[PDB]
Amino acid sequence: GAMGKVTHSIHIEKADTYGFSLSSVEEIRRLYVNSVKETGLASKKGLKAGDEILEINNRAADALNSSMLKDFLSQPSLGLLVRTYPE
Amino acid sequence: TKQEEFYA
Ligand SMILES: *S(=O)(=O)c1cccc2c(N(C)C)cccc12
Ligand SMILES: [Cl-]
Ligand SMILES: [Cl-]
Ligand code: NA
Repeated sequence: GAMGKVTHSIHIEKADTYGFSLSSVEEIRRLYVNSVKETGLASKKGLKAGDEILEINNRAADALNSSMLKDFLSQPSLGLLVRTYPE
Repeated sequence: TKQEEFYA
């Protein structure tokens, strides 16, 4: 594989969790997947650790508050667009 | 610099 950008559109639905952790970072704020629970709902959808979250529920990552972010991760349904790297 | 970690 090479250096072209590949992105992956994911929809997850559910007491239950989605089963991934996500780090908020700056350097340029960014949202990265740290880990994905083996056998969890995000894993069956092909979410991978190190994916970068670009959009959540049709909103750009940059434009997301800790507040929209808390609210989005708590809802029963979750739409993500992620950048995914070759393996 | 890590600001927050969410366990979703
Ligand atoms: S910070 O300078 O420690 C920093 C900057 C960018 C990303 C970071 C990560 N990501 C999970 C890659 C972890 C810890 C610090 C950090
Ligand atoms: Cl390379
Ligand atoms: Cl894990
Ligand atoms: Na590369």
